[PDB]
Amino acid sequence: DGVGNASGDWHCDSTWSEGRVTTTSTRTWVLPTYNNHLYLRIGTTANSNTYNGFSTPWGYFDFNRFHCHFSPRDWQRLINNNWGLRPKSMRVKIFNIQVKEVTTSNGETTVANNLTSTVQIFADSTYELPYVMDAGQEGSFPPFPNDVFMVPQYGYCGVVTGKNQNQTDRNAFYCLEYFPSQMLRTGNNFEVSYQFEKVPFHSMYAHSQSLDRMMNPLLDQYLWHLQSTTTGNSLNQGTATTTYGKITTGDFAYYRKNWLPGACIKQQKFSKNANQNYKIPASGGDALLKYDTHTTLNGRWSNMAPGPPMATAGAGDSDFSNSQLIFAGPNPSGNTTTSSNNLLFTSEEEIATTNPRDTDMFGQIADNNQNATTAPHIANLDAMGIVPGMVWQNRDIYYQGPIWAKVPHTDGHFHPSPLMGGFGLKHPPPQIFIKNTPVPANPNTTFSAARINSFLTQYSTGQVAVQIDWEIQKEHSKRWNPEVQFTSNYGTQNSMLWAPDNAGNYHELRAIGSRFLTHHL
Amino acid sequence: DGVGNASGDWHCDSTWSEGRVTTTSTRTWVLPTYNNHLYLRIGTTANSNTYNGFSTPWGYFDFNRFHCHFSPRDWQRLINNNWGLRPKSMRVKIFNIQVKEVTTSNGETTVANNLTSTVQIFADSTYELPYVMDAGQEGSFPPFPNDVFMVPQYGYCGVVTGKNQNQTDRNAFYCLEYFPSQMLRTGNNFEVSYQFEKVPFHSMYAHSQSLDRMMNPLLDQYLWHLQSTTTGNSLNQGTATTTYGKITTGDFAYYRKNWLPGACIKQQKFSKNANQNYKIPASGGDALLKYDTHTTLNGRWSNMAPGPPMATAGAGDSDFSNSQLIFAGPNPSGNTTTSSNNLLFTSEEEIATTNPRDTDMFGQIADNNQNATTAPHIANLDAMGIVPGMVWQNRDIYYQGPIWAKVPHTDGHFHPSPLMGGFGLKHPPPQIFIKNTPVPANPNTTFSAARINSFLTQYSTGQVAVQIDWEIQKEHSKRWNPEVQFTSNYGTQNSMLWAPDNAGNYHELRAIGSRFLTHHL
Amino acid sequence: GACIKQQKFSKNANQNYKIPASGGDALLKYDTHTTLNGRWSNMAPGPPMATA
Amino acid sequence: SLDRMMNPLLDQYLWHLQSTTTGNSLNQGTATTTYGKITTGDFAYYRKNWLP
Amino acid sequence: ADNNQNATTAPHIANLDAMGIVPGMVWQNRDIYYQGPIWAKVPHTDGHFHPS
Amino acid sequence: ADNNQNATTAPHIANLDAMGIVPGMVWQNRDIYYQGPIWAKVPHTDGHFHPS
Amino acid sequence: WEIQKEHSKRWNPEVQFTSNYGTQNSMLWAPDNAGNYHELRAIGSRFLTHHL
Amino acid sequence: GVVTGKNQNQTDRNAFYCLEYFPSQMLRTGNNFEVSYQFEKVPFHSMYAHSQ
Repeated sequence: DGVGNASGDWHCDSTWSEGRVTTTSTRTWVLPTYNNHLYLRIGTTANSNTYNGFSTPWGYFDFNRFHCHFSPRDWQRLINNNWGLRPKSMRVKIFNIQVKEVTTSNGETTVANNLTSTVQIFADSTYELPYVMDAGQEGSFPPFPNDVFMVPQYGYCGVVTGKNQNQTDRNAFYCLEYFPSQMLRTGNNFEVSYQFEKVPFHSMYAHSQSLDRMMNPLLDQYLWHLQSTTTGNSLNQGTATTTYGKITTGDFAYYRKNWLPGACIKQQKFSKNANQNYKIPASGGDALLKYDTHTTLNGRWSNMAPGPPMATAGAGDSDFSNSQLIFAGPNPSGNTTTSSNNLLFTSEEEIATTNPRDTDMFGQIADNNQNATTAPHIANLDAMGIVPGMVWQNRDIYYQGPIWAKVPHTDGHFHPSPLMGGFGLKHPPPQIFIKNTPVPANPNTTFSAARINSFLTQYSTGQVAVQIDWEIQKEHSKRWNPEVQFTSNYGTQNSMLWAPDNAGNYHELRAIGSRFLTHHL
Repeated sequence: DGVGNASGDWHCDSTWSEGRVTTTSTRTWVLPTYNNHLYLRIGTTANSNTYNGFSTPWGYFDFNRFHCHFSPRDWQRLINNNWGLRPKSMRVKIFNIQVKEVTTSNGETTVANNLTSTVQIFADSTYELPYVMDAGQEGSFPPFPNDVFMVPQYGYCGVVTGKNQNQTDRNAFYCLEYFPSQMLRTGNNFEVSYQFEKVPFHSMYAHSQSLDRMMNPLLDQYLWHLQSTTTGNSLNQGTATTTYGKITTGDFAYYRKNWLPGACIKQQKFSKNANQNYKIPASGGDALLKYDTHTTLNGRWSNMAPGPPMATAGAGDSDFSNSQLIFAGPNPSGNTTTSSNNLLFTSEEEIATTNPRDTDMFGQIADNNQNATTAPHIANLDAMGIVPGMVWQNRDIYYQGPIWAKVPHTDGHFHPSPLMGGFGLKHPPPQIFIKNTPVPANPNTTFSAARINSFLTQYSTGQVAVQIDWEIQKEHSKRWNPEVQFTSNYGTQNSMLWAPDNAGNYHELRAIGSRFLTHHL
Repeated sequence: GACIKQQKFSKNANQNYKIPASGGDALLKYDTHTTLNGRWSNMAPGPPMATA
Repeated sequence: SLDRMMNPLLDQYLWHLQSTTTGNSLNQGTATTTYGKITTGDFAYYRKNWLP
Repeated sequence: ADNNQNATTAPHIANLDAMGIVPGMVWQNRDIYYQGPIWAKVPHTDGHFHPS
Repeated sequence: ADNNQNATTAPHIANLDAMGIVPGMVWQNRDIYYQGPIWAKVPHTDGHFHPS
Repeated sequence: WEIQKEHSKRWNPEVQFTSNYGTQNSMLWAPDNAGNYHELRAIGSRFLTHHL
Repeated sequence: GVVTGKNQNQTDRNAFYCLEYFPSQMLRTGNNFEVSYQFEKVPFHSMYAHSQ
């Protein structure tokens, strides 16, 4: 419409109904000019870290993280009362757009409105561009609604061939100006809608049974087993006798079972105490990248973090592995710290019921055939892939964690649940790209065929609103005794948690999982 | 609509009809940026003065005071002609909104219009936020229609636990961006309507009878009483005789009565003459807070001011108590004065008919059982709560006084009439919040996930209009002789009262109650 | 329920202390009374209470 | 809290007697009636609509 | 009980001679008499409590 | 404050141990407990106050 | 039973009634070794908060 | 229920189940009980051995 009419309103809510919750988030954004209106190819040849790609002039909106859409109170209502969650529909608006001229004259900068400038926006619905939004990276909305955020710069990668960055004929370039975009002046606004595909509910419960205890404790099995090959308590001694017995109540380690625990790949275990670790450098041939479990893709090492879902240490335990996601509090300065008290540790220990431990093993296998002259021998199974009859539990979603990931486009995949948590989606929520339209500066009055390198310095601000419809399963359980609940236990504090501080800073001092309520196997 | 079209008009009126008066007030406001767009938690640990809470970036409109809605002539028409008053409906408009850029270059500031900036507005109709508007505080509209006022900054408190400010798990934080707001550019306007719940009329009359004189002076009672236990005029002397008599006309202190005066809690009495007071310091262990009647809430002292409704001294009397509200004239400088001539004293003395005096007592009680060997003894009743059969009169409303208060949300309450005067309301007129939308400054051209700390300096101005429908009860009394009226008695003046002065200042030099007309019990 | 104590008198003259009808010691003083604008009023009957 | 229901950022327009004397001590100093506006930060002195 | 007792402080009690109404009280009105008044006019006032 | 101070009379305060309800009070009821009673019968009486 | 759901706009998390009991030889709120059912805590109803 | 480590002690995640907390039919000698069920679609078991 006009320059003096607002093209949208501020909406932040959570609306709760039966089997349904709708969240709406509104933020203020600022968009700079990226790469001085240029596409730049980027890439470094650095062993395993070798990459190549392009940084675009464009930018994109990332809401992918849960604390974007929920207050800490709403996250509490969700995880205390409900067994399951999943997204249903989505709507995004971009409005109240303001383009700013910035001028420097005497050495000090002034800002004015440019009323005739445009900003370009398009959503990629058909996924024709590389999808970077699921990578677990910064640029998501700030969790606190009053904070203003910079729109992140868009860029992508391409095939790395070996450890060298040089491109081959299979590398692709993508110009985003080669897409239809809407162009918006201050009166214009943008809107797009999306439908989530049907996906299994996330499990917001922990199991109240163990996979190996699923039996009736009062009863014997009708199955029989070999109890011993000899009399007495000692190995390689006594009389050789095959002793069979009915499998009685009270020895439940010997019970025949229908199901097996899930897959495992062992992780290296580290201590939060510096004195209990061996001394492993960050770089060199002995670098810690070497001694963590890694995968090799085309000759390059990649840390297997988090990896397949596995039980891990408690968040307050001394030991930890790469199977645990780590978040930071405010206290660190400069992206490095020597103290674990400044970090937020994630624990999967809830799934220790159905899942093998991350740092222990799947089990121990008998690797020979014993006989009268051959003693039995066992080896550890450190990594055991999936076998018929296994059941397992996924990693938990976190309030600081990602909501979804895009299932890679491949003909094979197995159990397409993202390993950092959340909802695997063949077609995920689309990326919405935004750039400032270049405004040339004062040109030469004689013609040149050279491209224009000279531009007015500009940036834009505006409002973005995301609405997500969530489907929730309420807990119907018949458990008699009270559940674990997520509560505020923090006690007496100089400054409230989950609130702004003395100086106006909003920090998240805890990591909150979704698993409080329980369910039986 | 547009930038060149006004979105509202100036309306200031009082419209008088039968049983009805409608007031309309229009003011010009200015809204700054508060806390540099931040939420700040605030709190000091100071014994009884310990508090905690948050100051918001937002602001809110307060019309709660009577001189906002009435001219001194309209207040006169009301209180001379009418026995009763109460609000009925309300409508608020906010319009003609102007956002200003302010720039500093050479050391001197310039102001320009920013046509694309917005201001955010919402009314909290469902009372989900702490209601601060009834607290008897500054930020109400100026009584004089030509004056421009700053919009007050919004903030709230929370539970104080003991005398320490530290928060517990019961303290709540409130983000106002977590509410749906309308966003307004210069062409946009805002409107909201409200209905008052049914409330008893305020009594604009004083009683022309005394609670203890309600009898017929010409007649005896048929009741009998014990006149004396002895002959003669002296205590503990004479012959012991039980003497009974009919209760005759002319002794009206002995008459049996159906009703009792209201409740009392004694106040300390102070003199406006410095030499007639004992010397009581402002601070220390002997501080005046100690020797005023106070209440203890969770260990903290609070002055009981005004307290329950009680008769008090005349506004021109030497003595005064905390039961009297005090207003200031212009003369004081620096929020302190040693002279009472600069203040406006409020008097409740009209209610001395039905109410016990604030500084005297409810009465005197017989605290023993006398007998031949035991002399009778009496004690003062300083504080007597309500007993069946009491009747009382509320504190009066003042032209400088608050119109309403929000009845606290609690399961018990008794006679929910605000103690500073006015209309107790379960659902009061809503708070209407307003803030300037942050406009980021020139950002960095490389991405950072840090929040934006850099902002264009802005403020907004505009117009606000409040319309209240009032219901009034006209006086029908059969009194033969003339009433007391509120009049201009001021005599010959160098400068008119209730008018601007030589230099253009508008001051209120008197405090005007509502009680002039009389009514019989 | 609520209470405000009353002075108790005997119908037997010898069991009462000697209280005159008038004066500064007058019986109006030693009965429970209320003060309204400085005046004493006997609190008779007063709030409902069990009695003899 | 019932006694904190106010806005912590704002003063009342009400005035009160702060002290009857100069100095920090009882029964000492010069006898002076000192009045002041009731400022933000002393919330024990605020006039209130409700009682516990 | 008007104090707080402790190992060094003996407990002390005072009489409640006049106690106003508190939440949870129940009471009975005075009786009507054959020689007594039938009605009274409730005073015209904005407050009153249990207008019997 | 149980007296009236003056130049020759120091101020004096007493404790209010029992204070009945006065106009303008607000209060909160006792909480219900999982081991606690659900209801009570309001006594049959002509007066009662806040029958919780 | 009729229940009112909490609609509050509080940003930060509430206090909740939870099982905090930790590691136990015998579960609380469950029968014991010998078949006895005991209640080892007293549970009020007040966890959630509301502003005045 | 969940075994935590090699120790039997329960944690807060252990659940108790009272079966009297379910609706039951009660039967005297003349009464009888009946219930029906539908299997979900499942692959046939293979009752053959492979000849290749």
